[PDB]
Amino acid sequence: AGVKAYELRTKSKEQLASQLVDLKKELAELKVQKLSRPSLPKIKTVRKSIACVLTVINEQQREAVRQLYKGKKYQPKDLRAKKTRALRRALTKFEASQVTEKQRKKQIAFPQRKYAIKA
Amino acid sequence: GAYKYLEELQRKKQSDVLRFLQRVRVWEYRQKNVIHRAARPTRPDKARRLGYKAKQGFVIYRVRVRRRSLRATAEERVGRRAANLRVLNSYWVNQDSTYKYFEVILVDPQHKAIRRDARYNWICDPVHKHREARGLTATGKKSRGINKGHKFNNTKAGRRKTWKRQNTLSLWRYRK
Amino acid sequence: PYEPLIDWFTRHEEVMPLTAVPEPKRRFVPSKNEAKRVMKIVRAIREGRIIP
Amino acid sequence: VKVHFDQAGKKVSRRNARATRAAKIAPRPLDLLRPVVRAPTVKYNRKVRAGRGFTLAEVKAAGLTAAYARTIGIAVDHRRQNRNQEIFDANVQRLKEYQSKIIVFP
Amino acid sequence: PEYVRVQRQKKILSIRLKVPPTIAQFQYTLDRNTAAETFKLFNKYRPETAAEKKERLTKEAAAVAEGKSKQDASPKPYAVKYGLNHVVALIENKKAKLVLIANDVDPIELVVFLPALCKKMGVPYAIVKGKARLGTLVNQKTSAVAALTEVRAEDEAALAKLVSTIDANFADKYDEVKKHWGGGILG
Amino acid sequence: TEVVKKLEELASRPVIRKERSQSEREEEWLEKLYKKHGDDYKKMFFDKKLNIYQQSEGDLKRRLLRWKKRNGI
RNA sequence: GUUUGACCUCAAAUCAGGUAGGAGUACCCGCUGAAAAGCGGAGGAAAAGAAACCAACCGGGAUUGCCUUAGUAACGGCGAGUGAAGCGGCAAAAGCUCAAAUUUGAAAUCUGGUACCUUCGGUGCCCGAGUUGUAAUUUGGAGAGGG
Repeated sequence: AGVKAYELRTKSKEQLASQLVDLKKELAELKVQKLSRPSLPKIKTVRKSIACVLTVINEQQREAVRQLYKGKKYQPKDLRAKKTRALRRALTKFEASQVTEKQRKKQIAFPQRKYAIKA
Repeated sequence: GAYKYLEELQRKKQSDVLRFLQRVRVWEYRQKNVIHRAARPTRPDKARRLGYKAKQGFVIYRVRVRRRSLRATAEERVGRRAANLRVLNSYWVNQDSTYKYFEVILVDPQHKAIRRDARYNWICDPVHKHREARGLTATGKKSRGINKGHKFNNTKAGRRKTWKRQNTLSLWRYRK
Repeated sequence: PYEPLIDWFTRHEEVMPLTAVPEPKRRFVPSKNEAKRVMKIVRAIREGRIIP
Repeated sequence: VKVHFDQAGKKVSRRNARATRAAKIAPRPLDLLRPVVRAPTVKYNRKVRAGRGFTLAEVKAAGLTAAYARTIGIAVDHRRQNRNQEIFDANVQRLKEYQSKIIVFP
Repeated sequence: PEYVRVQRQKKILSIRLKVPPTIAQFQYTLDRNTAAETFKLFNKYRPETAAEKKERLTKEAAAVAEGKSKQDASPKPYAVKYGLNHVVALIENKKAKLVLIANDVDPIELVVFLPALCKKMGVPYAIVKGKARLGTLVNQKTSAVAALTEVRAEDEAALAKLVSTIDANFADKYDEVKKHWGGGILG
Repeated sequence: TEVVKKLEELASRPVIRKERSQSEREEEWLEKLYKKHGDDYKKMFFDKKLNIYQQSEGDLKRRLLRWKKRNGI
């Protein structure tokens, strides 16, 4: 008796916004019904429906923003990774794997060899 | 190269030309703030042997201190002011009866030249936060007195450390 | 006080340099590092990353 | 006040280290090839000992370079000086025996 | 403002006080026509820009890319020399035929040995006015030094008479007053 | 001993190695020198054209012998 | 030329991109300090660390930690008591980078923007930074030029 998520993935944004308007009107009616009602199960369903509608709308907006910012060598901070303090900072892998050219020539000239003793 | 000329000329401080430049520059810096940004090292050879490179990510501050040490406090001032920067090192340039002047090299770990270029990328490590606050600089290690030699004994902080050696007792599972 | 500067050391002129540093090979021949940059551009054009 | 309750435990952990390091170093020994070196201090001058590293000149007398010898797992000390003949010769024989028993993968 | 106040108060406190004679050799500098002909000389020997360099590189690289390996021939590049350690490096061989020295450097002590050094090495130095004018002839912002060693045969006779001109105009005129303590007169 | 023998075979196993060849421009340069002077080295050492890097007396020999073993006997 | 322009300095930007703060704080490192408290700064460890060392020997060989040295040396109204270190045995082991003479036959170096691409980045182009020196090579154990 409730909405599905995947059904809302197919819809256009105006269909989702009109569905939202419908659910808010349904909520406004169910409040008038619920001020007479001791227990109405339908309002608990429709608030979850409003939540899922907002989920699908926000998700489509965010993925549209990601697609328009896809090519650039930048991003809005909220769209970036969250990870923590200082995993933002202080190194990338490339900035840690980076080595001078002299030690590069040294490792080319004398790498750490593989040997087996007592043979 | 010309750096040997600058060093040997730098060793003769009370010579007439150097005291002339010193006497002009102390008044000139007296016009400015306590702490400010210098465009370039006035003693470039000393900055080289302390580790300066002329590229982006190297900031030179000039700092004024009243007559801990004076040099380490001078490093602590610009460490407090430019927190994003990491303090490389510092050196004396000039002094007055009222103030001594120091010239401090700080390095930004945010600039991609510093984040690459593996001679200097070690300073991007968060263990190098505020080396002057822990006395991890050159003047900090001198005032801590950390070298090798019988002249170097238990001094102040290490004294509490060896007080710690007298304060704690060690027991094994089988008593010896 | 003040007095004019004595030029005792300038007035003798060195007929020779200080250092007996041997002359390098690369000062006489066309520059190698130039040519390495040339071959870099050649490899980029062979891959078509640089248009003539 | 401190009691080494972990004396049993840490050894286990240490052998775990001696296991785990060995896992990465699977053919090679955990330790390098150290010199046999006679001790100072007349109380101990009859005692021979494990030393830190050999020297440049000794490794050259073995017939290889120290920069390569560090890749072979031979500990090298530059700041030591070889001053006794028999120490030098015995450590050269040690280097030769170590060279005899290794097989190196390309 | 403060910075206008200081930059006007600067050069007052200098001239008010006795400058040492190893300074004020500067601003005893080259006159108008001789500096003009010196610039006419050095603009004949401009170094190659990065754009012109990369352009010639692309030309010869497209040549080898066709291959069309045209020949292996180029005499040498001749240009001015402008790196300060490189300028000092060209002395103590000696290789510097002419050196221009800027009067204004804010770390003056970078420069102060160079007149005495070219004096003892016998190099025909001349103190030029303004390191920006040095940087213009060498595609830098400033240069503060300008050494010149290699000259074509078309220009070599002009070089020698310019050297004699400078040694007449600089070494004869200002040599004794170089020894004297400049400034000291109040403002 | 057995697995020692297996690793001794593996380290004793020669890897499939490649001979370090020559580059086409410089072997063509050597080919120009081979036809200009022939085989003699004192003439080609004091050659200005096509020896502008002024190669060492014997480096010339080494590169020509490598080129001959590669091509042209 | 009363013009125009190089610089250099200093401002301004609702310009672009970044970063500092606070909490906690067992362990660590600095500063201050009584009869500890406090302050400042970090990390999973921190610090220290590759001898201007220790020795006096048939010499040893970065640092760290454990056992011993040892309650010894030494200090102390030589009173209260205070209180090491070399060596040895072990755990663990690892070494490296600058700054000095020119690449001068070509600043060869890098940030940033943009266009693409296989995106902890790559390539191209263009601004810049930089000779008041960014690259390669060389840190005494030498090393460099050549042959």
